Amino acid sequence: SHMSAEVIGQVEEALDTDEKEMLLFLCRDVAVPPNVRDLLDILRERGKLSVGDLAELLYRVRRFDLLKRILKMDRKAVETHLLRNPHLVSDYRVLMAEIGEDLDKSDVSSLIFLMKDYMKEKSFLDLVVELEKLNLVAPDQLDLLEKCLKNIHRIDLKTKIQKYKQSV
Amino acid sequence: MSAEVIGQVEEALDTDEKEMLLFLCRDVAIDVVPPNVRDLLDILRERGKLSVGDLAELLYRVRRFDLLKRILKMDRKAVETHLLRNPHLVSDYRVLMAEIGEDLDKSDVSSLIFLMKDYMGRGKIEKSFLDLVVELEKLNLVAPDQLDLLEKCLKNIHRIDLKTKIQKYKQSVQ
Amino acid sequence: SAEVIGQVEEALDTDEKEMLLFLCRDVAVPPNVRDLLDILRERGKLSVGDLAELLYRVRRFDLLKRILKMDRKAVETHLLRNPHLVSDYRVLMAEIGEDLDKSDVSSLIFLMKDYMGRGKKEKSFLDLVVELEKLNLVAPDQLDLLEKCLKNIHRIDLKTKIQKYKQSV
Amino acid sequence: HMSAEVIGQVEEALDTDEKEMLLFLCRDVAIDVVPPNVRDLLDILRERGKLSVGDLAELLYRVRRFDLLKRILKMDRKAVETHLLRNPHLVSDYRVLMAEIGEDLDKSDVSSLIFLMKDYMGRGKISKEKSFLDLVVELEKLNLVAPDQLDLLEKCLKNIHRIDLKTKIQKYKQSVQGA
Amino acid sequence: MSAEVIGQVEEALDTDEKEMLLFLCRDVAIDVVPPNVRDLLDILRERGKLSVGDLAELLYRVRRFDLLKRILKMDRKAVETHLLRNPHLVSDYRVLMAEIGEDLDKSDVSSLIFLMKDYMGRGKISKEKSFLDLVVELEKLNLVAPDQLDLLEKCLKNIHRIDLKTKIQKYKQSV
Amino acid sequence: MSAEVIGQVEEALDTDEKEMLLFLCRDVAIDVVPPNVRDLLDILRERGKLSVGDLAELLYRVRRFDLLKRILKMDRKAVETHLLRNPHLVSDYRVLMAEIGEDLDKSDVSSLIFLMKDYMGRGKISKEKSFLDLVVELEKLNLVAPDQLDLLEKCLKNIHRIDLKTKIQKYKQSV
Amino acid sequence: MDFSRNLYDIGEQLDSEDLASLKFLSLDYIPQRKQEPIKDALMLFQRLQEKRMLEESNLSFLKELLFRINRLDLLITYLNTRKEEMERELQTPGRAQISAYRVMLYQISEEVSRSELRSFKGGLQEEISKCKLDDDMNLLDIFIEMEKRVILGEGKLDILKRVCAQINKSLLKIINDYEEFS
Amino acid sequence: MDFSRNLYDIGEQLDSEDLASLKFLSLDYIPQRKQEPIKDALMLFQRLQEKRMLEESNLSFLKELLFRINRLDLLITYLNTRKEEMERELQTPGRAQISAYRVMLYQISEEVSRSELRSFKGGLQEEISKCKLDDDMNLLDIFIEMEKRVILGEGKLDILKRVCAQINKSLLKIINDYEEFS
Amino acid sequence: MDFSRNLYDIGEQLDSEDLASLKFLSLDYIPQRKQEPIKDALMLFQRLQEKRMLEESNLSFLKELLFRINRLDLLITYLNTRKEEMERELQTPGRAQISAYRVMLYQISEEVSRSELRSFKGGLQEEISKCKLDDDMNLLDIFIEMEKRVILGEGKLDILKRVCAQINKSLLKIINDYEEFSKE
Amino acid sequence: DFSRNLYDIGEQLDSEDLASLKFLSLDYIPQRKQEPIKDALMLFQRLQEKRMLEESNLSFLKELLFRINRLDLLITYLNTRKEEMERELQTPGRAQISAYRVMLYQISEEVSRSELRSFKGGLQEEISKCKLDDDMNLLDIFIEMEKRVILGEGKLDILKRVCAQINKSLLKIINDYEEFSKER
Ligand SMILES: [Se]
Repeated sequence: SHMSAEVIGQVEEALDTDEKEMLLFLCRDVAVPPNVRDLLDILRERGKLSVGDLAELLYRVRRFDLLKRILKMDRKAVETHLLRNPHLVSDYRVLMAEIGEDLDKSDVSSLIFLMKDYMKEKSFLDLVVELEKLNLVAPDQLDLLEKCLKNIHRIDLKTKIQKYKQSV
Repeated sequence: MSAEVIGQVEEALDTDEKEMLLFLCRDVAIDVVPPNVRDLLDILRERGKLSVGDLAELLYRVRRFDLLKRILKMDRKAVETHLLRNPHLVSDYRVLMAEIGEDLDKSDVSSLIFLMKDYMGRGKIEKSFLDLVVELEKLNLVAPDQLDLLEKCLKNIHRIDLKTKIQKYKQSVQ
Repeated sequence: SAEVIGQVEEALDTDEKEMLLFLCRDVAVPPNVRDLLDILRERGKLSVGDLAELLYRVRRFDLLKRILKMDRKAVETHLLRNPHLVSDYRVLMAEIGEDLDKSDVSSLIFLMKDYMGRGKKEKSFLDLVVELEKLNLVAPDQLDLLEKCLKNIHRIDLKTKIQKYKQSV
Repeated sequence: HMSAEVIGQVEEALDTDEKEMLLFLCRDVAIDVVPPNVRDLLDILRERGKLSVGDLAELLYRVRRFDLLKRILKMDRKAVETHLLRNPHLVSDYRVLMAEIGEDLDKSDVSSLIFLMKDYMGRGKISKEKSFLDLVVELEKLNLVAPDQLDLLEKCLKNIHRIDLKTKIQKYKQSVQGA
Repeated sequence: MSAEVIGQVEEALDTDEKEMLLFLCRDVAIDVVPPNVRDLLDILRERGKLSVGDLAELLYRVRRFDLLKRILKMDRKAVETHLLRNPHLVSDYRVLMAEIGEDLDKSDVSSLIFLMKDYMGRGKISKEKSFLDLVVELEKLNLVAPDQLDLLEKCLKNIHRIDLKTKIQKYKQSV
Repeated sequence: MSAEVIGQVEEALDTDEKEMLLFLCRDVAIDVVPPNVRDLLDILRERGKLSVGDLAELLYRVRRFDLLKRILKMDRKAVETHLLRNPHLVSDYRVLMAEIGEDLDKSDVSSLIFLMKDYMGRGKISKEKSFLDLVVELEKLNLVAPDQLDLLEKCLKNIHRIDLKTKIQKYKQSV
Repeated sequence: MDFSRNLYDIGEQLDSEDLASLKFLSLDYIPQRKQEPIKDALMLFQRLQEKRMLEESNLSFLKELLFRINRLDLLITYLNTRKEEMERELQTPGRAQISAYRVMLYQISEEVSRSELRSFKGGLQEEISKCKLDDDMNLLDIFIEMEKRVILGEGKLDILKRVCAQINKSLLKIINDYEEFS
Repeated sequence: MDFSRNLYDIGEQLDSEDLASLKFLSLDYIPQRKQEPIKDALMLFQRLQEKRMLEESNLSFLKELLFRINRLDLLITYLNTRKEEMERELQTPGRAQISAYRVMLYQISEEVSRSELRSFKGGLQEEISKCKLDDDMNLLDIFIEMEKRVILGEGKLDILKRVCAQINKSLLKIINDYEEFS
Repeated sequence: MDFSRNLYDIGEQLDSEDLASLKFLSLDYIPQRKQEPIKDALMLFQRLQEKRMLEESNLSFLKELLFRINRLDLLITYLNTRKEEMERELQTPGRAQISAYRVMLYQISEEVSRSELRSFKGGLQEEISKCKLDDDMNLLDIFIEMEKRVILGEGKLDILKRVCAQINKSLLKIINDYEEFSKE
Repeated sequence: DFSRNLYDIGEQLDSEDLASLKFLSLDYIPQRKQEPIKDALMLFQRLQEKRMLEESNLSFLKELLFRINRLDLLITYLNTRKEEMERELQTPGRAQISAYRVMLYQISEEVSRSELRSFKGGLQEEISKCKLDDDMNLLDIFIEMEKRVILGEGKLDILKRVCAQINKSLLKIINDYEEFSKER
């Protein structure tokens, strides 16, 4: 019921590298913290890390075990909180992480090869950050990403993008 | 419990035995995910949960009876007595998961993942069975008192024998 | 002599000198070790046993043998036979600090921030204890907060050492 | 004392089966560690003081590479056998016996042996081809076979109608009880 | 010789070589503790212990033969002759320690640090510590000394480095 | 030419290309040991050894002709004209070492490092390091040099790379 | 016309066997250390881009490669080039960037079956008596190893001719045609 | 309807030869680089899902594949579709996703026996290299090679007709029926 | 009696033709993808064990398989079971696990000789592709192909009847006995 | 040299000798291992694995060569006269090939091709038609009858009834075997 530094420490120690990396990506609009413990502490200091906010973050990185063990909440409670309050993480960020999860290293390599004209071991989220820095992708600017996903024959992910666009 | 014994054990185990040992100890070091087995055993030692009996139970669960005999000078029956008389470091649930994982080959794991990815909302991700169990636990989709989804998926890939093992565990609990 | 003070001063490294200053905080606050040792000498409190106890607490047994020509056992016997210059509380703090790695200290500092704020980058455990003492958050008769913090970083063994200290008084 | 050049010549001259045999034969000399490959094994033997000229000669004799004995170490069969008569062996007779049995078993025989032994071993389902030496290693890990504990292996070799290999075991036991 | 050479040496050596140079001179710089190698070399020079022969011995021990040739115009033969014909600045004990350290790989060093945790606290052990740091920490605890090597022999035996244990035994024989 | 061009060059190279660049400039930047490629290029610029032709030679040595065109607006023939008409920043010896390294795969480099552990400690060089790291360690021990290649020829012969021994012998006869 | 997309499509039409052939035919321009991690055509193409042997205004080496591995479908479909054009381009002296020696070798590998390959390995186990050959090697890997031991080269065909003579005579015909054209 | 379970069951009824046929019939949608690692039906299905050519609400391409390899048992058992429906569906213009050219080739492969396959390989000995005419090549792989050398295509049936006319005339019947339909 | 050893011994008495027959009689329980790599009886047994159709306390399906391929020698020697017992067992309603249809097909294959198999392939020329009529194909493989094209099934016997009638009259007798018995 | 001698003996044995040798070894080499045996050396190799053939134990090989009437090989490669074998094998308990197996073999040696046709005709309702095909010899037919437990040491009725219809010398072989096996 109360936020403390104990909860932040538990959460930070339980997440692995990929979950931490994604959590940093999902919070880029509420920002740039170098690690997750600093990110959560800054969010707490600004009054944006109540139990519900942290539960939303754990729900987005799909650590339901941490939801149940640390915050004593279940799936339906987090979904209620989300359907009742404004979201800390936008649908755009959730969509970008989802696309990243459905891509393997060969897919990301092929995607990078096609997009280098318009702009290693880098993940999809790193590429999205780099493209945002070049103003080549944005919540209202997805045609280039959609075209590149189509050209590497990932029509399913293009469809996820089209569902997002029809959602706005 | 010295560091020479821990070093001996760490150097003697192969990759699969080490990965299994990390999986079997997830309920004892619930907070920390240790990156290797030397750190895991060191953490267990500092928290007072790595007596000779504890290390013997761990070696018994990864079926390294040679290490039991050579390092601790114990046989199977002595460890079984210790287990029959003392609380266990590793639960029957973890033991069952590891046993199921031994009875599955790579083709079986691929079929299982194909069926289960629909309930996990998982991405396009070779995973062993124990990796899949960890991923299912993080999603709260499998637990000692929550085995129906796993039992159903094992039945649907025609591993009726493993479904029987799960049902025998369930009745052993009640 | 006064030359031995110079020898010990130059033989200790930064962390050992910082610990030496921490261990002597209860005596009637010096900025460096030469001044601490000169003050102890001025008061007649830098006998062979006093210097031996100090070198033993910062675990410089090499200096014990080379400067005072004695060993660990002689110092431990002397400590069992005479009153101590450094209290068991300071010794307890120093040992807790010596059993913590950098990540544990970072986690402890992060937990305490709710009570003491930011403070002064590379902070040691003993610096944290000093800043907690200045804010009256820890004391020989007030250790429960430190116990909570040690328990939350999964170091129950150090909480047990604190509890044994509590039972010794 | 043994040069990296000699170790490299040996390693490059051996094939996959002889390399796996060499790894098996030295399991007792370096019990504590499983070397990934032959070069690392021989380096480990140098670090442990177990790789003199005679040690390497014995290892080459065990994998029956007299060509390598002559070319690399300028030695023949008689010199290494005289050395083995007058010095303690790196490789026990038990391991020599295991390797010799394994040479006479094909993969079908090994899968038949595994099928018979699964329930003794509490083994899972492993869809990878296994040699007889790999099975020996698994059995050793379960304390189900040892120089003084050969009855289970004997019975199972009999059950797959390899009386000849069982007889090799019987001769090993008679040779041990003679000395 | 000049301070220009001291600057050359300090600039050309890397971090591990500097750390080793500090370790090798711990018995010469007893009355001081130098914080870096520039100060160590200045202290050695002011005390008359940084002649051409001394610098050659030091560079030979940190195995910088390129610097030997470039700065002093010496190869291994001349330095070994000088060492056979003159007293050594660095004791055989320190040379033994440094050679053992340079014959250990990172897995061996990790295993050694882990085994020595049974003789000191966690704050003194760190993942990225060299063998020489461990030797210094053991010296501070009087757990290793030129005439006190059994603990180090036991630890080297427990990580199966019988060759280095034999090097220690040869050293003990030579004293 | 500016710090922006240097920034472009640094951003465009990968880890192996950067490490190679540091190796090729060891005879030019011998006044100091640069820690990374930014500082190396800055020092070469301040010492008058990074004109457009010099940087083009460096990019030509790592065979990044695409970078030649994109950053300096040059092709191979202009760079070869510059090399035929001006002194070379990189000696033929360094070029030879780099070429040998580029014709060696992971297994050959592993075998070479193993053969060199008879000439140096096990802790001096990790198993996975590159051929250029190995040659650097050999240079520090004065075991390989422009006029001292017999040991390298012997090791290349022992791993059955007679082609690389032939490259070395061509280099020798060219002098 | 999107250059990178066309390169990606061409790469998608090439499997691991085609890629091994392309890597062999590029051995004189991409050395072994850079060859080892190349596991798809794009990586290969990208290296060719770094040497400026492949760019939007210079498709010559790509066309030559695709022609030499008999991927005329890719030539016509993605590069609008027919077989005759290539044939008249590569006969003009000075335009073929893949040496006749390399091409020759590749063509020999195109005519050797599996049994012929095993007999080839046996004969070369004969010539190199101090080293076991790997059991999975194809003929191109064998040629690369022979080049490494300088028992095969533009002016050293003795061992190749002998081993091929003990296998089939058309291989010798290929070798002799190569020799006579030079 | 459990969709993934149903796809898994269908995959369990398809062996390596059916899979080779399915991959051949999918060549115009799954290129060679992605074809190579496909070793069971599920992997094939996954690729089809990524192109949105296979989902619970879109079974048409899967049904067409199963119909063209004559797995009517699977059509009826797992997809509740009879032979007549498929025929109707695939005869409506614009509904068939497998080209008539591809189908035709597959059907030719259905009618060539082993001896005729060796005679076919003999007839192509001047257009294909011997490594690609080895004994371990089936007719579909030969067709893929011919396509790669542009001696076989939608508008180039000359060599196919010439070779088939020396084998059996039912092959010519298949080719001519295809030609008259197009 | 050791269960695994007894299974191994039974397997050593079964050659590749017996194994083909056992795989055919098991078609309704082991799908084609799993059928392809089965090259000895032990692999077959493993499949039956994973579905719990073969275990130490349940030998019924193994006994039924061995009885249907007329290996009464193995039944009596390794399973201590006489012909009459099996007859009494498989006549109990609900007890047979191999369908009468599958057995019927197997029985037809026991009555078709080499030349008759060639004539069968000849009779199927317009329903089966020429590749699946190759000389290496046995009759069981042909039946599997017909089933895949749903021109053969429990309620689809017309083509089988036509071809067998042009082969021999006793084949029709087998088919007709099955058809009359299977309405119960 | 034992291995060279085995190789030479195998080189002197044709395919008919090999079929006879495989039949006479039926009680020691099971069907799965019988299938790939296509030369005599392989057969001898299986016997070596069972410890029934080694340099110090040639008795089973001698008995085999004696029962298939290769007395030339017996004398030439094994230094054994016909009489010695007759002196060893007439004492009960010394033969490793059962008198029942030998008897069956002798029946097949006395049956001509036409008589084989009549035998197949006589067995039409006991064995499937495919096991009575033109490619079957009498030894294979006996193996099939054994698999169906209509032929064995205690089941000679069908064999007797069939042989009595062809020739009385066959019935004499059977009855001599039966009467000699009742003497103890
Ligand atoms: Se003192």
